[PDB]
Amino acid sequence: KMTIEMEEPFIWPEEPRPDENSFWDSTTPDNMEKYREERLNCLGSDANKPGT
Amino acid sequence: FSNKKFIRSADDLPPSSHIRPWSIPELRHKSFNDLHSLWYNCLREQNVLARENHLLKNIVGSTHDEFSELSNSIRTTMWQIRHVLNERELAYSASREFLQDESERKKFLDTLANDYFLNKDEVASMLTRFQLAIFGISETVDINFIDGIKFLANLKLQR
Amino acid sequence: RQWRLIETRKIAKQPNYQVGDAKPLHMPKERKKFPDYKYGESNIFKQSNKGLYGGSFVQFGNNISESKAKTRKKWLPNVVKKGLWSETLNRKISIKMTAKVLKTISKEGGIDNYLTKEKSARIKELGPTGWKLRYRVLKRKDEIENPPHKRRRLMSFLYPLEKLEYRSVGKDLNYKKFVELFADV
Amino acid sequence: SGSYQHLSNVGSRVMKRLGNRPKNFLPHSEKFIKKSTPEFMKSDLKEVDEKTSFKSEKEWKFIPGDRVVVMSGASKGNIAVIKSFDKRTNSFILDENGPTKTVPVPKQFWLEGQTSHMITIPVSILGKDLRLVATVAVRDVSFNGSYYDADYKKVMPYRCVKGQPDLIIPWPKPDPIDVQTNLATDPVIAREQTFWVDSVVRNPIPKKAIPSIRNPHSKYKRGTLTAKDIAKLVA
Amino acid sequence: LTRPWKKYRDGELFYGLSKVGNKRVPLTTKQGNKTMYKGTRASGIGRHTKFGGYVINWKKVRTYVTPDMVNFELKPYVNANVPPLKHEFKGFSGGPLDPRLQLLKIKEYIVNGRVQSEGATDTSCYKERG
Amino acid sequence: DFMSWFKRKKQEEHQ
Amino acid sequence: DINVSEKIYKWTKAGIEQGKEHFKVGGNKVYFPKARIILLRPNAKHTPYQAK
RNA sequence: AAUUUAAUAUAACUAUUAAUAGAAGGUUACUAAUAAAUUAAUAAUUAAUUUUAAAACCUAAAGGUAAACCUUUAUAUUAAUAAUGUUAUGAAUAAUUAUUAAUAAUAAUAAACUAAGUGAACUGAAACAUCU
RNA sequence: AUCAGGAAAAUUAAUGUAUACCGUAAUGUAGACCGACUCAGGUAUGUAAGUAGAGAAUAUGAAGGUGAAUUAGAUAAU
RNA sequence: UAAUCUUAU
Ligand SMILES: [Mg+2]
Ligand SMILES: [Mg+2]
Ligand SMILES: [Mg+2]
Ligand SMILES: [Mg+2]
Ligand SMILES: [Mg+2]
Ligand SMILES: [Mg+2]
Ligand SMILES: [Mg+2]
Ligand SMILES: [Mg+2]
Ligand SMILES: [Mg+2]
Ligand SMILES: [Mg+2]
Ligand SMILES: [Mg+2]
Ligand SMILES: [Mg+2]
Ligand SMILES: [Mg+2]
Ligand SMILES: [Mg+2]
Ligand SMILES: [Mg+2]
Ligand SMILES: [Mg+2]
Ligand SMILES: [Mg+2]
Repeated sequence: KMTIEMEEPFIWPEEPRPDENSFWDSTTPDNMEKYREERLNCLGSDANKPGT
Repeated sequence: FSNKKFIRSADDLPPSSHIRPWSIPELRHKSFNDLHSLWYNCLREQNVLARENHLLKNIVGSTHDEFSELSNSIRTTMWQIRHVLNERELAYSASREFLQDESERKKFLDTLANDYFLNKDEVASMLTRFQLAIFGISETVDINFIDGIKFLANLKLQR
Repeated sequence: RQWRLIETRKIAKQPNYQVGDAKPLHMPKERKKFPDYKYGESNIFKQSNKGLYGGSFVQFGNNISESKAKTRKKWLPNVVKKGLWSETLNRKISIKMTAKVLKTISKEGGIDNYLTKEKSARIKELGPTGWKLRYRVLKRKDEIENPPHKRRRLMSFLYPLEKLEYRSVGKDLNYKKFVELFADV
Repeated sequence: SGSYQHLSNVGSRVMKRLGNRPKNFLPHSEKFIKKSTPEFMKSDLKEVDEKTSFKSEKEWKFIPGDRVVVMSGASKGNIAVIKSFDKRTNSFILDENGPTKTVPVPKQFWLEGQTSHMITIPVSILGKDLRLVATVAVRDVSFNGSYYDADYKKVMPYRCVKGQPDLIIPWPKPDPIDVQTNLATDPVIAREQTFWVDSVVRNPIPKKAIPSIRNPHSKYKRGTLTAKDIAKLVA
Repeated sequence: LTRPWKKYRDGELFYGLSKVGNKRVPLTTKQGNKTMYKGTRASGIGRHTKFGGYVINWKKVRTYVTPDMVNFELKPYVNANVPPLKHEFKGFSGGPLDPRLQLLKIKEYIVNGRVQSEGATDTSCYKERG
Repeated sequence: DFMSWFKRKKQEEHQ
Repeated sequence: DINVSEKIYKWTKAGIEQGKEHFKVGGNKVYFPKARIILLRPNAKHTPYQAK
């Protein structure tokens, strides 16, 4: 990773809202991951335990 | 970036049905400078996608992969371009080798003379093109250039 | 006798290289000076590769007592360093010989004669060194017999003219290159 | 994720081993995958390998857009226009009339105009399970000739009914791709010829560009022998 | 507690999952002694000095040459309404590398002077000679 | 498959 | 006449003035580079006049 | 039309018999792509035969090294020209770029079978030493 | 003082110099290394506030760091 | 002592 210094400044555009952009919305993949964790790591009577 | 967007949405991206990578045959009849420009445009597009793709994978942890597919497609076009560039050089080298064989060259010259030159029912234009094609004579000096001059003189004498 | 430890030896059969064929991956730097010796180079009594041992390898066998208690012993040949005169080379050649080999040399009437005997047995019981010596002697004999005439200057005369002609076209030309060009001509 | 794996090819052998799992332990591999996936995501059909995948339009017996009768199922004897195929599974997604399943869905994936979490979604179905229509259904279709399509822009085959070859089942004319993107070059510029093979003296692309085009130190490209080299080699 | 949710002694480590693992795995730039220098194929540029410095050799430095007149109208993708073109080289065993074909093309150029092909003229075309 | 279907549905809703 | 760092600075200034490279261009001409770069978001430690 | 039984798969090893022939791994990235021809068959085709592109780094043997790195400088000389700017007196001396000709290079290679060299001991002899 | 103390890699003048690669976190008398364990063991170097002193002994502790995967009570016999 | 052998340049 290479930092550079430049004679004119720059600031990034502001990241989009959850409702606006389809891709930039971390809720879904994180939820999916959580569900996977629950299901694989569920052992005995935690099968009956309701999902998060 | 692309239109100053932190991230292209699904609608902002170009759809898969509308977009196609370049065909090798299509690339084959493009000039060197044009091909070079195309390559650099491709590279620029990849960079834009790479920035975005990284953000998607590293931060949000997505598996949507449209950007990745686009990058792959661009990479395909790039290697096709690279292939056609190599292929053209090889073809040129083969032509040079063929010309170096003397009898074959002589036959080719005879064929040229018979059909289009020394005939009626433009000639100057053909000669100027032929000059550039076969010898080092535009409108600097070498054995090849001399040979071309001699050939031109011979043609003039004939006509 | 037999030449089992010699004629058993096998060497990798080199493929005959055509002028237009593709190269091998490892081509050597310096060229082959001597001819290939049919029976390679001994891979057991490597002591004997440096000299004229007369196909006499080391034996291994058993020391046996009055009790017949067997114990492994080895039986070396009677090797000896000996500078012997070559008439062909006009110098004496110093090498390790078996006393037997020295006796054979004496019988045959010279070292060159011993080397150059056309029988296969002799060839077998020459070493790689012995083979090289033979080659040296034979080549020298051939030279003595047949000097080149019984061309170089012509080449030397033509060379500068050829170089000038090349320059007139546009390219430079070296001697070595000229020599390479006009070897077969 | 916080990965960085995607910018490299690290642990390559391990990845290969994982990727190319033996086929006799494929049930083992997929059992846990099935468990992991929610009901609305998971499919009943087998995810076939890219080798055994219908890439050609001959291999697929039907194209997205054509009308097909469903059979060997719950919604059997039902006409349905096939919407889009799935590439990994080797199957079709039909319209509303085809086979479906009602499954709960989170508010991330809610359509506009929904009261309940419960939503009916179309299940995938194989080409074996459904037969063409033209009203008359077709038992089997065969391909014998080929031609350039104007709309599809491909040298597609002729779908002919099995037995009588003259009864052609025509391909469905697709929707017009109205292209307006900045990353797609237009037809005129895309194809305009700017190069011609003219010179034998001047090479077309410069000498300093060659190293990018091909590796000058290629271990594969063996040199040709000469007479001198032969002489050096041979004793 | 190292972590407050784990009050009791499970067999969990202070950091990571397993202490053990395959030690035989290639070195990186970070590992080894002060003297251990791996490098990253980045700098066969100049030459190391007798005193420990470095002197760049600019004839052996990578420039990235960009075309002076950039054709921006060429894009990374083509419009899909254009079909993918297909060349045909019948009567030429060498194909596009065939010297005879090249000679023919040169002859054509000489005669006519930069005439565009079937595919280049007509976008509806899909197959072509050149 | 489901994701693709959902995307298609969204597109339809949009247009 | 003048020290090395000062000379370098002067050269850089001259290149800027030109609208030419502000640095000595190399001879190893890469026409078709395949390298991509990922423009990162700025950290707290960087300014608006930096990019990594 | 469906079900069952037996056989066959790109998708098991082992033994036998018959027939035929004598064959890349890893590392991580600026990912290591292909293009064609002729003939037969059924324009696209599948099949056969032939040509052709690219292909990083490491795997003793270009030179090193602490495998996947470093250093050599073939996007090199050396010469011949052409264009450019400087020095000293139309000719001479050095530097940069672009053509033309000349100069070298890339060992990852099986294992079993065969032949040769050297050649044990446990063990058996109801011990052990010849013998085995 | 005897115990008698490494090796190996020039200078003026003119012309240059756009300055490569790798290391840099934290841990390191230790829960982050070697000891099968967050193991009273083993682990190289330099600073190591002042007051006291012969001192790097000993007491204190400015600053800094720390008070812990066991707690609460009871404190028989031992 | 031009049998052998050891050393140095
Ligand atoms: Mg261990
Ligand atoms: Mg370290
Ligand atoms: Mg330094
Ligand atoms: Mg190697
Ligand atoms: Mg070193
Ligand atoms: Mg044996
Ligand atoms: Mg016994
Ligand atoms: Mg006993
Ligand atoms: Mg550190
Ligand atoms: Mg620090
Ligand atoms: Mg440890
Ligand atoms: Mg212990
Ligand atoms: Mg401890
Ligand atoms: Mg103190
Ligand atoms: Mg305190
Ligand atoms: Mg601490
Ligand atoms: Mg404790």
